[PDB]
Amino acid sequence: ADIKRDSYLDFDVIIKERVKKGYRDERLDENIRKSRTAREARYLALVKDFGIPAPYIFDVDLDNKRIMMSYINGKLAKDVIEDNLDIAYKIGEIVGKLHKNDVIHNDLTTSNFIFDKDLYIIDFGLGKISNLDRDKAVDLIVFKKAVLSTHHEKFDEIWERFLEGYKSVYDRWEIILELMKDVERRARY
Amino acid sequence: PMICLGLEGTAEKTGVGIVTSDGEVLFNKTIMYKPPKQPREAADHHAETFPKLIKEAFEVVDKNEIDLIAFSQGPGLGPSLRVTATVARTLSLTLKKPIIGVNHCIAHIEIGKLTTEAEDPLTLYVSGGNTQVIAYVSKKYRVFGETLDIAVGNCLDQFARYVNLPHPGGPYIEELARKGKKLVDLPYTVKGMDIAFSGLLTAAMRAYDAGERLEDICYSLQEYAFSMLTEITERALAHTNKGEVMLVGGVAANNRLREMLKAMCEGQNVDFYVPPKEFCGDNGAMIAWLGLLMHKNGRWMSLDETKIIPNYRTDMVEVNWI
Amino acid sequence: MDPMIIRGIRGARINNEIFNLGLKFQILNADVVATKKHVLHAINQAKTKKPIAKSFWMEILVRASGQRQIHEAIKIIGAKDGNVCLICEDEETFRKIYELIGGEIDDSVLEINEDKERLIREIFKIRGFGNVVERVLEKIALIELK
Amino acid sequence: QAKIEIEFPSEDVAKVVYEAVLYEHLSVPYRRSEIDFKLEGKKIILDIKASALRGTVNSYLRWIKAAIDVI
RNA sequence: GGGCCCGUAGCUCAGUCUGGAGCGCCUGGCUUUUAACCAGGUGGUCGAGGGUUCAAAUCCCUUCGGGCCCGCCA
Repeated sequence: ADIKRDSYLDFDVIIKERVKKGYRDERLDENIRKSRTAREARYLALVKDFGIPAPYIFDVDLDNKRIMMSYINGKLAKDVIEDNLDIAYKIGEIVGKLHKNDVIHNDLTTSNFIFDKDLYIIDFGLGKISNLDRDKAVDLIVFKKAVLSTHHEKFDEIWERFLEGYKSVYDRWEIILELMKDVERRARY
Repeated sequence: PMICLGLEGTAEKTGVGIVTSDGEVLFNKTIMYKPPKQPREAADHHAETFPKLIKEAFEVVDKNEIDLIAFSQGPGLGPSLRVTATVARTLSLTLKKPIIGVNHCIAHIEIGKLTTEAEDPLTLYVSGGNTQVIAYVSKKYRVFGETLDIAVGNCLDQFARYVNLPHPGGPYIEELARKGKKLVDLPYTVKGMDIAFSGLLTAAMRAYDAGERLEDICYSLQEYAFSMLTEITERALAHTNKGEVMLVGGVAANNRLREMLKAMCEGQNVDFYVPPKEFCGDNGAMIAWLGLLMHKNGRWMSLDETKIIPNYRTDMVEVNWI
Repeated sequence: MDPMIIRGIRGARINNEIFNLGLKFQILNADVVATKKHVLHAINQAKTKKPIAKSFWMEILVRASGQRQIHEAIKIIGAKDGNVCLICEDEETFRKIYELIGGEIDDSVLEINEDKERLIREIFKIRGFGNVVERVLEKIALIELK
Repeated sequence: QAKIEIEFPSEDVAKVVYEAVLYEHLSVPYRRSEIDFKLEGKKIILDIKASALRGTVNSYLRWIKAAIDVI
């Protein structure tokens, strides 16, 4: 859903829900949507404690798989990264913070970052907690594939400034970059 | 009408075919390499099968008739790609006909488009070791989502090996899952567009080792894995704004996957297609068709440019047949 | 059709006898209640969620405190000597509660100033940056998570 | 260190096999072992210099056998 | 606030009775290499403190965190 145009306590908010995807089994759909709502609320809340701007959380509902969250003026990172190239740098910082503090966001895309005043990580649905650099490396790989598929024409600068931000915030970046090559190795020979 | 002879040696399924440009396949045959104890190879089977398949090709159509030879230069297993390339070059020079080395995955998409309805498809290509979603964006075929450790077919095969079901374990695991009643708790990882079936396979192995019923474990594994595939297909459909999806590859034989995709597309108001069983699995007919299509538009290929390409990508093909 | 009456009273003597008197009331430590929103949110969460406490008017306190535990919520955010926030429903019971507790009407204690924000952050472990009212509403909304 | 000589009925088929297999020979980025692949009249000669040697000889026996049988 | 249970290697569990292995990755072979397969390596001295015990992760207390339960409600 995600479209509500509602104001909780005069606070503009959009309640986002996960429409039951009937194609999958009923019980697995229930389990997946419950866990996705739990982790999204969990981490859209927790990340703020890292100084990583995001939408607000004001009410969870695991019974209905709903989360109410303060709305942010529509300006997507995917739709502005080509226009403003500094938001890629900013994504570098606000995702290197995640990596340094051992939190994984397994959907890294320029669609998962709004930019009105700062860089709001407006979804964390597939989040996780890991102390292994391999998960962080694979998440970076996912972002790499996303950036290629969307705006490969500027991949050079996009990835360059993403690494600039990652250097700026994350300190052991080189270790996970080296580990990334192990996953990049899947393509058979 | 120009006609072509294609081979297929990217995997265990040695395929040989001869196809015309009129819109029909003169001949198609496939010999699936039966796995030995876990040392022969797919390449060995290709070497000792392609001569025989080509003998039947001669019997059904004269040598001088075929105008072009194609072959699956990639992606695929190294030695098998090399065997098919060797045979392709030998036949090319012997018949004085041009050689073309074409790409396996795109070939799958074009055969699907030829045999099924006509469209520009979002092809979920799943097979023994090649799982990925592909489609036509930026005037080329480019991957969107793929496994990072193991493909769906290899996942099912390794599950069968662990549960000791004889190879192939596809239908056996499908029926055991059908029997199953409760879906065990297994990991469900969809890293954006990608998947990591290694986690699911390992967790299913551990769950079975813990004593959970085999039918329930198989049902859990199948539902989780094919739900991840369906979800990446949904994400790719949203990404590309296309109008129809196609299941392709060997694992297309699974009726549960087929019904899952069909129900998805019914809910999302999109069309699901899939090639007949004769064309789903690896075969020489698809490579023949791809080479014929490449040379139809006038894409020659020097005999020195027909190297194997183990790590071939669906974008390295200068798709120029539209 | 009557939204819950919320009023901040300062300089009011606290008497434990009120609790055993028997009545529907809630008293909140006014130094931690971020604003009127901090209690409207708790009201809505108690009304809608699955109750954690046997009493609606004590689930109000539990939600406002955020912490699920009742002992910690009481000992921390429960009303203390002086400034307090009264959550009530009716005028006659409100009049009796005002007469017993004492103090003077001044909602300004509910509002937030540097000291109040410092105390809120210190007691709710609110690290990171964000609007005070919105973020405390968030910390009170994250109760429905393991 | 070994040599493998293969003779064919005609120089035509000798060249056939040689130039259908030499492209594969030079298509390997890193070789199993040091190799030489040369055409001597109507025969093909392979020189091997290395485990890896056994794999190389088996693989090349297979390439040449497939090329021969294609006819 | 209290009772019960959990904590050991990069990951997961025996080992608590009463005094480590598997997984991951690395290396060689397996038709170099892998799809799989076979062998060697990498791995803690066991959440922390106190006491008992020659001898403890292993028995008791406190704490650190995690899960289950008991609640006493101002």
